[PDB]
Amino acid sequence: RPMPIKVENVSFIYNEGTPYATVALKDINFSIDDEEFVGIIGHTGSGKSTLIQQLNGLLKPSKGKIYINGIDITDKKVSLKDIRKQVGLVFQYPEYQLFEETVFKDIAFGPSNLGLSEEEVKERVYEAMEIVGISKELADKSPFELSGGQKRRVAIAGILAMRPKILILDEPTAGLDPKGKQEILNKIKEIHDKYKMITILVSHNMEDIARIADKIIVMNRGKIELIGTPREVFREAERLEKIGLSVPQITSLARELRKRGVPIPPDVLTIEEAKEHILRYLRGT
Amino acid sequence: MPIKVENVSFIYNEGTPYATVALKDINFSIDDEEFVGIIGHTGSGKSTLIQQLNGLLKPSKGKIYINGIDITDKKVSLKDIRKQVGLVFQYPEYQLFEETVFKDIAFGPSNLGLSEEEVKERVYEAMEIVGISKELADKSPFELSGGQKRRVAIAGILAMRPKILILDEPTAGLDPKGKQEILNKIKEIHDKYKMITILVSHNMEDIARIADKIIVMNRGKIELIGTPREVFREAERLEKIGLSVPQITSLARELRKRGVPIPPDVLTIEEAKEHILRYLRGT
Ligand SMILES: CCCCCCCCCCCCO[C@@H]1O[C@H](CO)[C@@H](O[C@H]2O[C@H](CO)[C@@H](O)[C@H](O)[C@H]2O)[C@H](O)[C@H]1O
Ligand SMILES: CCCCCCCCCCCCO[C@@H]1O[C@H](CO)[C@@H](O[C@H]2O[C@H](CO)[C@@H](O)[C@H](O)[C@H]2O)[C@H](O)[C@H]1O
Repeated sequence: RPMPIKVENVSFIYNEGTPYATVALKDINFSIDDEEFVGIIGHTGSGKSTLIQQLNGLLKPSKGKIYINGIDITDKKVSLKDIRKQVGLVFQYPEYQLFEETVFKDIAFGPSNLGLSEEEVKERVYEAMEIVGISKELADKSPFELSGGQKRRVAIAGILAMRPKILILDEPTAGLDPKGKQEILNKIKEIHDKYKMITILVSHNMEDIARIADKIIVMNRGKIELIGTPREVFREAERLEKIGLSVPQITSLARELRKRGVPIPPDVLTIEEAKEHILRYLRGT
Repeated sequence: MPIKVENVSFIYNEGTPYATVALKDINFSIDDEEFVGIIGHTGSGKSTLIQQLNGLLKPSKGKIYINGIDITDKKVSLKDIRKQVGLVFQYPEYQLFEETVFKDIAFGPSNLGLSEEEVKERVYEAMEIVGISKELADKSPFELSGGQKRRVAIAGILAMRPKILILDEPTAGLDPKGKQEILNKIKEIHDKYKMITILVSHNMEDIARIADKIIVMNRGKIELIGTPREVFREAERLEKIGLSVPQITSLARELRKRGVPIPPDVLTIEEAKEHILRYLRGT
């Protein structure tokens, strides 16, 4: 240690002033360890977006502290550049933030604003391009002549070009076809394992979250409702249902078979796991 | 037959050396009261197709009959078409809005001339259907939540009382309860008003539960047409063309391969539960 992420008693209120003041986060505590894949789920207006903005410094806590790899990022001594070297944040439909004249220039934007020599930038740009799987020959193309998917690659390379070891993605499969969805999730997981990252994935898709995550943070009206492994979390089917969420289809089935007598775990997370339990139970009867 | 599409093609930049065929020889029909799902990979021509159906695009070739009327004839206006077909685009809340909720919902029916006493009825009926309080009528749309804005946008379309309703990915961006709620209301309005509804979606699980018929697109062609069972039995083909089957269908498939008497085209957890319990009570 230090644990790479610790959020210590954080609250946030928009416009703390002020008759516009509106509480969005209340007493948030958690920590995330090395190499953990984390899922954040919760209803619309539960605070997920506000939270992830605390982690990369777009918002400062109204109370409490956030330590990234042992650095209190809430201290005035720590800039929004220092933070970008540790934490990258990919918003939804990040392709709509492409701005620059060429792919190379768009990817370079961040690291050039970070300072960094031209040699540094150029190596980071090409390293990023390779990681997200876009040919080096696209470097001199206009972003606005690329695929939807290609654009989304370029937007994400811009963030990775800063080599953060914490990567936050807000609904990265949004708008994609079903093959697109698996491809981005596979590539996220592959980059996670390869570079020993923390990855934080915010999503309304319970099925994806359940397959990919080591740990899930469940938000509810600005609070942490629950933290646990996907099994632990999706065992609370009745509670999730009441706070705007859901369980994966396959988990609901396991649940429904249990109610009627079948000795299947109620926290089966994947088709493969369900298959294996159901067949094993049949072989045993 | 309320919808008949005959030999339709469409070309982007028809000019022009940048010309691109997006739709090629489309043929199908949709019967009274059918809930139809349209699925297909990104760029397979789904959006282009639906815009043919409400006249926002005209076919390069071929014809489209709505309630017997060739809407591709120059004699048929956009207004005529908007009385029969409503089209709800993705994230319809990011459209601009009029000054108040009432005015925004009233826009379409007021453009229809139409007794303003009857505009008011259409507005308040539409508000009830999409679940927004009558007390929001005077509010400016910017004071509403994203979900509320989406309700208002949809009420504007329903206030026209179309009998064909087309929705492009209506659950987009919503939380899981949101997603179930919009799909329940869509189905409820469908059954109640005897509509045709057309839902374009990348979510195979939703499309499977709700549709009577599915149109599967692939590189600008119809690849297949059939019931959800018929379509999702073609698992290997769907995989090849950018799509997928519902999780529960995959499971059923995988259990059938290993000896379980479960149909490979189970579409819902409920069906899968019944089949599995039957095999246990059966031996
Ligand atoms: C064809 C018919 C047309 C139907 C149109 C209906 C569209 C339905 C849109 C539902 C929008 C999202 O649906 C709902 O949104 C509200 C916020 O606005 C969410 O959020 C709500 O959370 C809780 C419930 O968990 C509320 O007490 C809280 O004030 C609010 O945050 C719900 O958790 C979400 O499920
Ligand atoms: C952490 C880094 C992550 C970066 C990488 C993340 C993005 C990975 C997924 C990119 C999205 C792929 O998304 C999409 O998938 C479908 C599969 O049907 C492709 O496939 C289809 O599209 C085109 C239409 O123009 C057809 O000509 C093509 O034959 C067909 O296969 C789409 O062109 C692609 O845009």
